[PDB]
Amino acid sequence: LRYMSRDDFRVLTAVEMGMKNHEIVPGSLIASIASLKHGGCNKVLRELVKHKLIAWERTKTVQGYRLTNAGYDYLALKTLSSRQVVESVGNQMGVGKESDIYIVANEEGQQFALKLHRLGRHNVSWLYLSRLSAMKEFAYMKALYERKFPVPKPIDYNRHAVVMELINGYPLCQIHHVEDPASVYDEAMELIVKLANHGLIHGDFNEFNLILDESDHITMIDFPQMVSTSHPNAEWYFDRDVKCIKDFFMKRFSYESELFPTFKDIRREDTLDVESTIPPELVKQKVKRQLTKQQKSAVRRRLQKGANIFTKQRRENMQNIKSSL
Amino acid sequence: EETRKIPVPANRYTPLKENWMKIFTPIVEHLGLQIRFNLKSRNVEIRTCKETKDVSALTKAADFVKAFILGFQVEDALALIRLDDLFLESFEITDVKPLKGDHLSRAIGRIAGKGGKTKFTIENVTRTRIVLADVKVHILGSFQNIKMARTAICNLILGNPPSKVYGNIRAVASRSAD
Amino acid sequence: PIKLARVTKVLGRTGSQGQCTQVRVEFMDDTSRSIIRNVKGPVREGDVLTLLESEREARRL
Amino acid sequence: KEDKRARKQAIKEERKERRVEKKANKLAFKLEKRRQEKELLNLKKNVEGLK
RNA sequence: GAAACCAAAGUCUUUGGGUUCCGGGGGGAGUAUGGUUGCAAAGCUGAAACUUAAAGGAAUUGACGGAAGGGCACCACCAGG
Repeated sequence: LRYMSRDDFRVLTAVEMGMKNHEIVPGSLIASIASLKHGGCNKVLRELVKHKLIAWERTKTVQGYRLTNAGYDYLALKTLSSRQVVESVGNQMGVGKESDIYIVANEEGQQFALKLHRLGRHNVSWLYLSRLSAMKEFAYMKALYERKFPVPKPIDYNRHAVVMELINGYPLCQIHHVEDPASVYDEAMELIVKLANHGLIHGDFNEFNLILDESDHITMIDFPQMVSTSHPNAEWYFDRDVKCIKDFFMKRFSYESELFPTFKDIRREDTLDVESTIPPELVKQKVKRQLTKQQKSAVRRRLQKGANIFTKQRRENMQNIKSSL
Repeated sequence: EETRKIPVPANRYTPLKENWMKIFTPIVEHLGLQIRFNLKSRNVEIRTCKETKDVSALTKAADFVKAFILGFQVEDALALIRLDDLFLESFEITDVKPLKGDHLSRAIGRIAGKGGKTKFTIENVTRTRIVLADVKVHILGSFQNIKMARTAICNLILGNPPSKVYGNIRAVASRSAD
Repeated sequence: PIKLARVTKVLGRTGSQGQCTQVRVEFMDDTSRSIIRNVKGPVREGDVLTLLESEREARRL
Repeated sequence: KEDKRARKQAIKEERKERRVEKKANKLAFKLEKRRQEKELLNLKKNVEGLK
C-alpha cells in the first residue's frame, strides 16, 4: 500500500527519465535531476528496495538501480491519485497473461476497472513495450465509444494504466446456457458488420474476447491486434470470425443460423483503420536557469566520485599481503 | 561502319600495356569488334566490322575501355560488357565543398580510410566500385546504388566521420530491397 | 501455356529461413535458354520441373 | 539615386537602433546576474542550516 | 625526452654562447572597476571576494559498441508430427 507521499514521487520519476535513455541508472544521476532534496535520497532508495519498487545492479563495472515490474505500476497509480480517479483498492482481480485487471474506487465510491500491462530482452525494453500497448488500446477505446460501439468507457491513461467503465459479467467461453440464443447471435453478427462498416477487422473475434452482461449485452475488450480493410486478405479474416461464431452457437447452444451476413461495405462510416526590450521578469528567469545549470553540473561530478566499490575491493587484498610477509 | 576513340593519359599507359591481352580479347571474342591502339594520338581506337554480331556492342566496348582508363580494375570493368545497367557517375571532390590544400588532402584521406578501409566498406555496402583519381571520385554500380554511394562519399568530404557514415548508409541499404 | 524444365545446376539457398533453392533451369523445349528460378522443396541436379509461367525470371542481381 | 540611397540609409538606421538595443540588454543581464551572484553567495555565508 | 616523437625539442645535476617576451593547481575570469584607444562594435591593460582536490598530458589492456564479419543450436526457426 501507499503510505509515503512526498519524496517517493520525485525519486521514482527520476529513474523513469534514465530508463528511457539507458539500461541501469546510477545513483549519481538520480539526485541531480531530483534537486529538491539533497543528500537524503540514498535512504529513500533503501526503503524502495524493501518493497518491489527498484532493483539493485552491481555486475562488474555497472553500479546503480533499475525499475521493477511492480515499481512501474505504483508510479501510474500515484499519478491517477492526483487526477482524483483512484483512491482505494478493490480486491476482485483477474490475473491474466498479457494484462492484470484491478478494481479501483474514487472519492465518490463508484467502482471502476483498471488495466495494467504486464509484458514479459532486458526488463527496460519490457517496460517500454507496455507503454506503447496502453496508448494504442486507449486510442481504439476512444474511437469506438464515440462511434456507438458497446465498449467500456475510456477515462484516463498513465504510462501503462488504462481506466475503464466497470462492466461486470462472465466471458463467453464459460457460459452454459443463454435464455435467448437467437437475439444474442444477431447482436454479435451485427457488430462484425459494424466494424467492417467503419473499416476494421477484429482478427481474433472469438468466444475468448467477448463478455456477456446479465446474458443480454455483449461487451468487447482487448484491442491491439486490429487491422485495416485495405489489407489483401480482408475478406479472409472477416469470414474466419463469422465461421467462429456460426459454429460456436451450434456447438454450445445448438442454434443453427437463418441469417448469413457476408457484406463488404467500405466505407459508409468513419475510417477508424488510421486510428531595454526584455522585461526584468524574463531576465530573472533566464539568469536563474544559467545559475542552476552551473550548480547541477558541479553536483554531478561530486556524485560521480561515489568509486566507493572500487576502494573496498582494493583494501581487502592489501591486508592479506602485509600479513603474509 | 562507325568508330569510337577514347583517350588514355600517361599515368594509365603502363597498365594498358600490361592488361592489353585481357582487354582486347573480350572486345574481339564475344563482341566481335576491331580494336587497336594509336600510339600517335594516344587513343584506343575501336571499330565495327563484318563480324560484329549486333548493334550497341560498340557502346558496351566503349564503356568497358573507358572504365579501365579511369582506374577501374579490368575484372571489375568487364561487368560493363555483360550487364545492362551499370554506370560510371563521376564528380569532382570540390563539387560538394570548396576545399583548399591540406583540407583537400585530409578529405581524400577519409574517403579512402586507413589501408583504404572506408573505401572498401562503402564498396561492400553499396555494391559498387569506387575509384579515387587524385581529385576525382568515379563510382561504378547500379543507378540506385550510385545515388546511395554518392551520398556516403559526399558526407565524408563535407565532414561526417566514417563511424557516422557507416551507420547512415547501412540503414539506407536495409530499406532499398537489398 | 505450360513449359517443362530441366536442372542444370543447383546454386544455393535463398529465402528468409533458407527454404528456397536457387536453381539453373534448362528448357526441355530444345532451346538452351538458361533461366535461373527459385524452387520450394528438395531439388537435386537432374530434376525436371513443371513451371506455370516461363516468362518469369527469378532474382538475378 | 535618391530611391536606392534612402532605402539603404533606412537599413543603416535600423541596425544603429539595433546594436544600441543589444548593448542595453547586455548591460541589463550583466547587472542582474551580478546581483543574483551576491544573493546566492549570501546564503553560503549565512541563512542556511536547520535551527 | 612523461611520451608520441625530435638531427633538434640534442650538446641540461658532467646544470652559465648572447639576448626579448612570458607561465606558476583548476575556477571565479580574461569577469568587475579604473585608465586608454575607438564614430560605433569593440581592442589593449586588467583584479579581488569567494569556491574547489583536483583541472590536465602522454602512453596501455580492452569490461561495452545501439560496430562489422563468421560459426552453431528443434533448450532456434523453416517443412512438418
